This record gives sequence, C-alpha cells and structure tokens, in this order.
Amino acid sequence: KRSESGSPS
Amino acid sequence: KRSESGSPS
Amino acid sequence: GAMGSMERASLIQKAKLAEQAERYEDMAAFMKGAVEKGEELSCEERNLLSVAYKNVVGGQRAAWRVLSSIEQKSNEEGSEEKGPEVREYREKVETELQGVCDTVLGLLDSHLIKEAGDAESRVFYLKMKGDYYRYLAEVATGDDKKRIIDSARSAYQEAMDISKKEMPPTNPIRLGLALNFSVFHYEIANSPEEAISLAKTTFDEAMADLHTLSEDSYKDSTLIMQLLRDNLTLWT
Amino acid sequence: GAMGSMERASLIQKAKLAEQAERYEDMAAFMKGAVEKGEELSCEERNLLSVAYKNVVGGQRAAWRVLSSIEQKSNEEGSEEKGPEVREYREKVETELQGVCDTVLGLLDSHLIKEAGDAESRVFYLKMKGDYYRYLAEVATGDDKKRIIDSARSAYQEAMDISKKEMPPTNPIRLGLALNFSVFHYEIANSPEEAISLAKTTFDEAMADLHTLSEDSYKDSTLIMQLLRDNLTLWT
Ligand SMILES: [Ca+2]
Ligand SMILES: [Ca+2]
Ligand SMILES: [Ca+2]
Ligand SMILES: [Ca+2]
Ligand SMILES: [Ca+2]
Ligand SMILES: [Ca+2]
Ligand SMILES: [Ca+2]
Ligand SMILES: [Ca+2]
Ligand SMILES: [Ca+2]
Ligand SMILES: [Ca+2]
Ligand SMILES: [Ca+2]
Ligand SMILES: [Ca+2]
Ligand SMILES: [Ca+2]
Ligand SMILES: [Ca+2]
Ligand SMILES: [Cl-]
Ligand SMILES: [Cl-]
Repeated sequence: KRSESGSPS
Repeated sequence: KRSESGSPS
Repeated sequence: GAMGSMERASLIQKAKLAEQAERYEDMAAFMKGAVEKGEELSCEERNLLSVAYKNVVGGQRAAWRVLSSIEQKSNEEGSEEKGPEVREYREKVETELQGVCDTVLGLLDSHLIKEAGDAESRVFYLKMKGDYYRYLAEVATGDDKKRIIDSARSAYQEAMDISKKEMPPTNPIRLGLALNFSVFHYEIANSPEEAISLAKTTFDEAMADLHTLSEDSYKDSTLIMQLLRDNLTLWT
Repeated sequence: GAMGSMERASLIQKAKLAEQAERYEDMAAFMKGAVEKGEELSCEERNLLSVAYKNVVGGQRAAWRVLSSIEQKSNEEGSEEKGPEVREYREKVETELQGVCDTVLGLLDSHLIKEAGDAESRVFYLKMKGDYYRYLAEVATGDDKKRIIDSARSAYQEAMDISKKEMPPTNPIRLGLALNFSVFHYEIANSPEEAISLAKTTFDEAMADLHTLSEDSYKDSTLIMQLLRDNLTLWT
C-alpha cells in the first residue's frame, strides 16, 4: 500500500 | 435518468 | 499513419497493454493502426476496437453533456451574460467528439464492413455503424440531424435483419444490437413505444432459448437481458 | 503558444469549465496559457493550475505503474519471451510523463517562482517544484536519479524553511508541504525514520494550534492532519 500525498482543491 | 446501452468487453 | 511502421501483432499486443493501463486514447490509436494493415479482424480484435473507441467517445459524451447543461442554463431568463466562452468550449468538445465518430465510421467504410461475410462480423460492424451515427445524432441540430438519424436507423435495421436470420435469440451480439437499437428508438427517434416493444420481444425470445445454453453462455446472455429489463423498468 | 490569442480571463473561465467536465488535459492547457500571459496568479488560479496538472500526471503515474509491473514480471525466471513491446510502451508513457513534469517545472522557472514574494505563493510554488521533481524521481534510474532526488529535496527544504518562519502550524499549505515532503522521505529518499519524525511533529504542532481556528479553518486543517495520521498508521 502506497503512502498518501495531498490532493489539490 | 438515461437509458442504458451495452458495454463492450 | 503513425502506426504504419509497427507490426500488426505488436499493435494488438500494445492495445491490450493500453487497456490494462486504462489508456484508451492509446488503445484506440493502436487498434486503428491494426485495422489499417488491411487484414480482417478476429472476434477478440473486434472487441478490442470497440472497447477502445467506446471509452474514448464515452468521455467526450460525458463532457459534452456537462457543458451543454451549463450552456442551456446560461440561456435561461434571469441568467447573467457571461460571454462566448461556454459555447466555444462546448463546440470544441463537440468537434472532437464528431472527429472520433468520423474516424470510426471511416474504418468501417474502408473497408471493414465490405470484407465482413460471416454474420458475427457483419452484424458487429453494422451495429457499430449505428452506434457512432447515434452518437453524432446526440449532438446534431436541425436537418443534418434528420439525415444522421436515418443513417443510424438504416445501419441498425440491416444488422437486425441479418441477426434475426443467422443468429439464435440468445446470441450476445444479437442481444446487444437489439438493446442499442431500442435505446435509439427511445432517446433519439422519439419512438418510446417502439423501444418498449423491441426490448420486450427481445427479452421474451431470449428467455425461451436459455434452456439450450451452457452455464457460461447462460451467464453471457442473461447479463445483457438484465439491461433490457432495467430499461423496461425505467420506461414503463 | 496555441492559447496566445485567448484572453486571460477566458482561459481561466474555460479551465473551470474543463474541471467540471473532468477534461483535465484541456484544463492544464488553459492554465498553461494563463500563466504564459506573464501576470502573477491569484490563490484560486494557483489551485486551478495545481488541480489540472495533478490530474494529468496522476493518470500517467497510474499507467506507468501498471506497465512497470508487467515489465518486471516479464523479466522473472520462467517467464516466456514476449519481445520489446512492453518496454517500448512503458517507455512511451514514461516519456510523456517526463514531458508533463518538464512543462510544469518550466512554468515555475519562467517565471512563477521568481515573481512570488508572499509566503503563500512562494511556498506553494516551491512545493510544486518538489512534487514534480519527485514524480521524475519515481521513474528515474541511476546517477540521474541522484540529481533529481537532490532537486526535489532542495525545493521542499526551501519551502519548509519559509513555511516555518511565515505561516502558522495549521496553515493548509504548510501542512500539505510537510505531508508531501514526508512522502518524499519514505518513498523516494529511503529515509522512513525522517518521514515518521516529520509527520509526527507536524501533526502535534498543528493539534496544539487548532484552538485558534474558526469552524471552517478547523475543517480544512484537520482534513490534511488525517492524511498525516493515515500515513503514520501505515508506516508504524
Ligand atoms: Ca508485418
Ligand atoms: Ca443579474
Ligand atoms: Ca466571459
Ligand atoms: Ca458544432
Ligand atoms: Ca402506449
Ligand atoms: Ca429469471
Ligand atoms: Ca417504472
Ligand atoms: Ca488581454
Ligand atoms: Ca515456457
Ligand atoms: Ca511480441
Ligand atoms: Ca526512459
Ligand atoms: Ca526506528
Ligand atoms: Ca481528535
Ligand atoms: Ca500500522
Ligand atoms: Cl475553446
Ligand atoms: Cl509504443
């Protein structure tokens, strides 16, 4: 399972 | 709600 | 074109990779290249061609509907003037969509349909012709719309005539054709009663033939029959 | 380029339409056009630029991972020889991905970063620089990889230094930067302990500052804090 980075908005 | 057409496979 | 230097088998291999990677524009370009080699397509290859372009045009159709809805709201009373941009961008997407449809219709006309002699191949291609004229009809306005609608109808009708003569009522190609022609009747041709009648008769004739099928073929046929049922529930 | 004839305001308007239509390639092209007008970007415009390219590179990264996995399995013992096609197509996707990263880095260097004087803008752009070097690092091999990794690290570090001096610990830009730099440490730089320490300290310092925030700002900050927590749970 990959690390989560941010999601732009 | 739209009518459903086929989905290729 | 750009795929002229790549082996037919390599194009097919890469189409399958593109599918796995959800790269449908690439998949379509590879399959176009394969068609343009000039050899007939196998059943598997026909399905790859269909999957690729269905996904490409699918994204365009979804985008067009979003933009058309915004445009329609802009022309309501009380809506503030926002300039030409919504129309311009809707037109941009529309032109790209029409381009993809024209590409598919071009492949069918040069020369997939004329070389297709077996019922499975010929019905498949004529159904595709009907589908892509139907997608053109979705965005057409006026007299041009009338001709496009007639072209879709004609392709579907030729396919139907062959399918009824040459295929069992449970054949998945026959079922998918009847499904899409019923959608044509309901959504394009302003003929909901024809849509309902076609869906009902197709379903019932398939039901009566299920007893002839293996477990796997039964699964294939009943999946499409469920779509007919879903539409009938929506329509009635 | 191709957007040179379109008004800045029209490009921004169409970027927003493209977002609604999930047409992220179009959105990116519109925002590139807007940047190339030469004026600084507002907060909203910066976010549009980021959303557009994040979605474009996101699709490329997902595709690259699928193809790389297939390629790696092809080089296992017992795997049958299938020719150059997997490598070729992985390389095609990789080149396109690198092209998008280079485009973004080009916009940042000409001339978004040098004109960005406020902490919010400067940190935002330096974080973006780190992110797109990180995406290049994901597909790099060898000595070139070392230089790319150092470029990502350097951009993130400059951003961190500014953010710590100029922004509160709950600022969403600061939080998102720390999140992505922690991912860099874990996934790229082979430094899991640094990743964990950064995520922990960031979370704890934000926790202690939540009391200063409005309901809406609290929601914004805690959303990103949850991502830090999720990673810490995965990593420990
Ligand atoms: Ca050959
Ligand atoms: Ca008004
Ligand atoms: Ca306007
Ligand atoms: Ca038009
Ligand atoms: Ca009636
Ligand atoms: Ca039943
Ligand atoms: Ca009903
Ligand atoms: Ca101007
Ligand atoms: Ca073997
Ligand atoms: Ca091969
Ligand atoms: Ca390469
Ligand atoms: Ca330790
Ligand atoms: Ca809590
Ligand atoms: Ca754990
Ligand atoms: Cl446009
Ligand atoms: Cl390739």
